[PDB]
Amino acid sequence: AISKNLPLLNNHFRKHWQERVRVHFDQAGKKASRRQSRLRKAAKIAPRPIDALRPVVRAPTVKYNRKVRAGRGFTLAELKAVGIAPKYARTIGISVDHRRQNKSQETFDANVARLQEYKSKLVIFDKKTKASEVASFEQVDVSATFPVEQPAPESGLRAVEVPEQTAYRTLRLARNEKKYKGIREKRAKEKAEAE
Amino acid sequence: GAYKYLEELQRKKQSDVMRFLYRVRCWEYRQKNVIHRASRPSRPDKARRLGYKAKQGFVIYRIRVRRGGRKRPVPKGATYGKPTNQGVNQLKYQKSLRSTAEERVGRRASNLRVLNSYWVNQDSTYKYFEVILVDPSHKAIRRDARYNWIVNPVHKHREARGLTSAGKKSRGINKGHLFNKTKAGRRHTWKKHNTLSLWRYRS
Amino acid sequence: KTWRRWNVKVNHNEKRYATASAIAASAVTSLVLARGHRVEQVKELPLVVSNE
Amino acid sequence: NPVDHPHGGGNHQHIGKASTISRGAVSGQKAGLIAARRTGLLRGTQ
Amino acid sequence: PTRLTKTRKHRGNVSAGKGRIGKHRKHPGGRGKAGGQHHHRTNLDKYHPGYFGKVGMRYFHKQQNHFWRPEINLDKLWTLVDSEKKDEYLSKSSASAAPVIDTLAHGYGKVLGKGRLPEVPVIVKARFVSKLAEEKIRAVGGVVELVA
Amino acid sequence: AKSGIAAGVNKGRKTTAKEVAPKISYRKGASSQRTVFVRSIVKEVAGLAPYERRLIELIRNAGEKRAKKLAKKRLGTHKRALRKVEEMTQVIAESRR
RNA sequence: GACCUCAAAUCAGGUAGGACUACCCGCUGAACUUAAGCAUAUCAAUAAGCGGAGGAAAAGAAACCAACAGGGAUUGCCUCAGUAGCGGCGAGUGAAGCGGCAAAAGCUCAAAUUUGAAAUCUGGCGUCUUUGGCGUCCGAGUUGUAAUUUGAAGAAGGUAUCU
RNA sequence: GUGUAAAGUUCCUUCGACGAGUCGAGUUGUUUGGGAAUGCAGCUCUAAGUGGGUGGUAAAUUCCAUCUAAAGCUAAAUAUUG
RNA sequence: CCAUCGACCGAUCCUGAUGUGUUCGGAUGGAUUUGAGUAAGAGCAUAGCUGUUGGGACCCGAAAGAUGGUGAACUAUGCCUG
RNA sequence: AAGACCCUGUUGAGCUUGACUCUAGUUUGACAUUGUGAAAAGAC
Ligand SMILES: CN[C@@H]1[C@@H](O)[C@@H](O[C@@H]2[C@@H](O)[C@H](O[C@H]3O[C@H]([C@@H](C)O)[C@@H](O)[C@H](O)[C@H]3N)[C@@H](N)C[C@H]2N)OC[C@]1(C)O
Ligand SMILES: CN[C@@H]1[C@@H](O)[C@@H](O[C@@H]2[C@@H](O)[C@H](O[C@H]3O[C@H]([C@@H](C)O)[C@@H](O)[C@H](O)[C@H]3N)[C@@H](N)C[C@H]2N)OC[C@]1(C)O
Ligand SMILES: [NH3+]CCC[NH2+]CCCC[NH2+]CCC[NH3+]
Repeated sequence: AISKNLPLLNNHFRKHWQERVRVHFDQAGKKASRRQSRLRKAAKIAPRPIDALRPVVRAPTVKYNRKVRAGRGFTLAELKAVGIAPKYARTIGISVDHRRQNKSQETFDANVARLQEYKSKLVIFDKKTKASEVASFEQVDVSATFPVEQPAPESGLRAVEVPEQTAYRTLRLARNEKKYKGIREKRAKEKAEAE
Repeated sequence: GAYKYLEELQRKKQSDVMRFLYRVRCWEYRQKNVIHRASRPSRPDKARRLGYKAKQGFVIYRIRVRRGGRKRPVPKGATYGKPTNQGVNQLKYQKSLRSTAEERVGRRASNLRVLNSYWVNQDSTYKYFEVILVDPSHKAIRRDARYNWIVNPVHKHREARGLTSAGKKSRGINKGHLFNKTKAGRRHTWKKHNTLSLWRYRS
Repeated sequence: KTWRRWNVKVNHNEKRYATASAIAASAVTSLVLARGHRVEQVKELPLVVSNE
Repeated sequence: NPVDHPHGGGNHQHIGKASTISRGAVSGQKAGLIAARRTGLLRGTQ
Repeated sequence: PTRLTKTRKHRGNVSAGKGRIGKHRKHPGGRGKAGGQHHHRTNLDKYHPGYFGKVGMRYFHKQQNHFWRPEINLDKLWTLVDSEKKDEYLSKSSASAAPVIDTLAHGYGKVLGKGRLPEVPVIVKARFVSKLAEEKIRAVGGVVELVA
Repeated sequence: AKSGIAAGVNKGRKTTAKEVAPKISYRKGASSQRTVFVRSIVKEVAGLAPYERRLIELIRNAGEKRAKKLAKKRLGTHKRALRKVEEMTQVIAESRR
C-alpha cells in the first residue's frame, strides 16, 4: 500500500464518483449559442445599448485595495449629484445600487464624472424624433465606450526628502504602540485614580 | 387600529387574561375533529400578517398534531446494523410540527393552495395550528393581481415541497456563513461539490 | 468511457512555430514534389497570382 | 432446542438456571415460575 | 499510445511480468495509506518523517488575504522603472529629481534587501520594508516612503 | 482619519471623508409615540407574568444578585436579565409614588 | 324577525386524485466496502422506500460579505483549494470570503380614519361588439373589501415654478 | 383625450406604525469543515425597542462595524441515461 | 562538479547601547545548537515510456451483510362447511 | 464431488454466557399537561 519515496497523495475517489462526471463536450456549442443569443438580444432593442452603465468601485480586502473594478450600480447620492431620480435612471440605461454607500470623496467623484460623461453622450428619443434620426445611430458598446480605468501609479521624477526616523523604525514603533495600547491606558487610569 | 393592540396582547401569553383564553380554547379545539374547518381566524391580526384577506376564496382550517419526537418505526426496536444506528428513542423528525399541520391540511383540501400557517394553542399532547388556504379556481383570486401568482402550477402543493415559511425554515434557506451547506439547497450543493468537472482541454 | 481524453493542448508559440515552418516549406520545390503535388510545370515557387 | 425456549438444549434435559423469573424480566424470558415468592411443596397452613 | 506499452511485449509470457511466485493479487498490504504505523512504518519513518502527530496551534476561519504581502528584493527593484526611460534615469537622477517606484501598485507588499542597487538615488514607496533594505536605499541617496 | 501607513493602530490609507446621510433602516430600534401608547395600555390589560411577579418580590427583599440569577435562567442571557431587572425596579418605584 | 355555530341536497358552478423518469424540491434511510482485525469513523448525509413540481426546478433583491481606500439580490463556470478546518488527529475527509468571467431586473404585503359617505368583490338575471363590456338584484364584507405606504423609504401639512 | 385629474422632481416643518410560543437560552438527537457546539428538529424556559441578529475560542466589562429576522413574488446565465 | 574552513537570512540560548507610555525598546558582541535557506535565478507548459495511489482497476471465483418485494396450489397448526 | 475429517485465513454463520459495546420494553425522579379552596408545620 505504501512504498518507495513518493509524495503522499490525496485522491478523493472513494464515493460513487463515476455517477457524477460532467464532461463539457458542449463547450463550443454553448459558445456558439451564447453568441447567437447576444446577437438576437442586441437586434431586439437596437440602437439602445445592451449593457447598462456601471459604476467604478474599489475592490475590498488589503490584497485588492490597489485595484478598481466595475460595481453593481450607482449610489443614490451619486445619482442625486447629477440630478437623476433612481426610478428614472433605470429607464435610460443606468444601473442603480441602493446598498452601496459613499463614505469617501474619490469614488464619489469618479462615478459622478462617469454619469456626466454618459449623460453628455445620451440622446433620448421621443414621439417627435423621426425614423431617419433613429437610423443615424449605431448600437454602442457601453462597457467599451466607458471603460474602467486603473489610476496610473506615480512615476517620473521628484525630490528626495529623508526624514530623520527610518521607515523601519516607524513601522516597529507603530506595531509596538498598537500591541501595548490596551495595557498602557489601563496603567494610566489606575495610576491616576490612586492620585 | 385594533390590530396593533391585538399584536401586543398576543405577546403576553402568560398574563391571566391570555392564560384563561388559552385554557378555554384548547379544551374547545380538543373536543372537535383533528382536522376541522374554522369559520374565521381566531387571530385575525396574525392571519393578516401572513397574507390572509377577508375575501371569498380564503379559507382557514384548524388541526392538532401530536407532540414529541419520532420513534423509529422498526419492529421490536431492532435496526439490524452498526451500533451508531441502533437508536430508536430520542430521535427527531427533521420537519417541524407546523409543516406537518400544513401538509395534512393540504392533503384534506386538495383543491386549494396552502398559503401560510400559525400557532394557536398547545397542551402536553398536541400543538394546535391554523392554516391559511387560497382557492386557485375562485374568480375573486384569479382576478386579483396581488394573489394571481399562486394560480400558476409551479405552486402546486408548495407545502409538500418545503416552500412555505415553515418549510424554508426547516430546509435552512437563509443567507450567510451559518447556512453554507443549505443556502442553495443541501442536496444540490452536495452534488455540485461532489461532481468531477472535466473540460475538453484538461488543464 | 466518455471521459477519455479526446482533445490535446499545444503551446500556442510552438503551434505558431510549426505554422511558420510549414509556410517556409511551401517555397521549397523539392518538398512540394515529394509531398506529391504536380508542380513540375510551374516556373518558380512561391507561386503568386494577381489580385484579379 | 435453545432457539425455541430458554429451557432448550443441553446433553441432558435440565433447566440449567433458576426457573424463578423476575417480574421485571422481558417477553421471551418469562418462562417458568414468574415472580415466585417461594417454591417447593407447600407444608403447613398459609 | 497502447502500441508502445510493455503490455504488448508481455503477450505470450504467462505471468505478464508479475512473477510466478508472488502472483499479482488484489491488495496485499492494504489499501491506500493503511498500516502507516504498523507494517509500513519502515517506509513512513524513512521517507516521510513528521507524518504522525500535531504541531502548533489551530486558526479557525483563516483568511489568506490578510497575509498577502509579495516580496521584492533590491536587486530586482529597477525592473519596475519604465523600460524606455531606465537608461536616462540611471544617468540623470539626483537628489532633486529621483525616480519614484510604487511597489504596491506593481503588486508587492514588502521590499527586502538582497542584492545591490545602482549608485543612483531612488524614491521607494512600500507598505513594509526590511531594516537592511531601507539602509541600502538610503546609502545610495534614496528614501523609503511608507504607504498603506 | 487613517494613519496612512500599513501597521499600527488606525492603519490604512487616508481618503477625503464624505458625510453619509443615515439610512432609514438604521432607525429600526427606535420607539414611537404610537407604540409606547399601545404598550402601556396592553400592560394595564395584561398584567405581569408569573416569573415577573416572582421577580418583584426578590427585588423588594433587596435580592438584586438573587433576582438577577433568576432573570438569567428565565430569559436566557445575562444581557436580557439586566434589562428585565431594571424594568421591574421601575415597576416598583412607580407603585409607591 | 335577526345573529353565531353547525348540518343536508343527484342543489348552481368548479376543483383534486392517476401516468412518465433524465434533470428538480423535500422526507426517510442501509449494508457490502475502507480502516490490511474492529465498534467511532468510512462507504454516505449514497442505494432502496415515501411525498411533491416544471420546462426547467430551486434560489433570489441581505437580520449578506467583510475589517478594505471597502463590496452589494440569486445562480453557474474558473480560481480559492485538496487549502482553513474536521478526523480511534488513523484510514480518511473538506467548505467560505475575496479575484476573473457567463447572465443580469427588480419588487409586494402586514402594521395608518375613506369616515364628507365599502370608494371593493363572487354569483344570478337581462343584454352586447363575448379570454370580456354594460345594467340590475341578492350575497360577501366593518371580526375590514378598495385607493394610499414598504424602510432604497414614506406620510400629513406647506413649496418653486417646473416636467 | 371628461387630464380644474394621475404622476414626478426640489426645498421647509412635524412625524415615521416595520411580522412572538417568535427571537433568544438550556438540553436531547441528528448533521456540518464549523472546532466550550454549523444547520435542523423535539422538550423546558421565554424576550425587547436604538431594540434585535451577526462579527468562526467559552465568560463578564466597554466600545466599534454591519445589516434589519420571525410575511410574500420574480426572467436570464445552471441541470437534464425521460 | 567534489572535499574542506568561513561569511549572510530565519528559529533557539546568552549579552544588553543611545533611549523610555519604567516596561517597553534591542544598538553591539558571543554560542560542540537548529532550517525542506543565501552565496550572478531555472522554471512554466505540452507530449511519451516506466513507476505510484484512489477508482469494478489484469480476468473469473466466496461463505456473508443490507433494502424493497412475492409465496400456506406442498407442508405445519387453528377455525368453518362437507 | 474444487475432502464434509484436520490445519490455515486477521473468511463466516447457528447457538450460549458473569465477554466488549448497545437496545425494544419496563421501572424510578423531575419538568410540562395543571386549575380552585382550607389547615398544620416549617423560611425569608
Ligand atoms: C553560531 N556559531 C556558528 C556555527 O553555528 C556555524 O554556523 C552555521 C553554519 O555552519 C551553517 O551552514 C552550514 O549549513 C548550510 C546549509 C544549511 O545549507 C551550508 O550551506 C553551509 O555550507 C554549512 N556550513 C548555517 N546554516 C548556520 C550557521 N549558524 O559556524 C560556526 C560558528 C561561527 O561558530
Ligand atoms: C564561486 N563562489 C561560490 C558560490 O558559487 C557558492 O558556491 C556554492 C557552494 O557553496 C555550494 O556548496 C555548499 O553547499 C553544499 C550543500 C549540499 O549544502 C555543502 O555540502 C557544501 O559544503 C557547501 N560549500 C555548492 N553546492 C554550489 C556552489 N555554487 O558559495 C561559495 C562561493 C565560494 O562563494
Ligand atoms: N455523511 C456522513 C454522515 C455522518 N456525519 C458524521 C460526519 C461529521 C462527524 N462529526 C465530526 C466531529 C464533530 N464536529
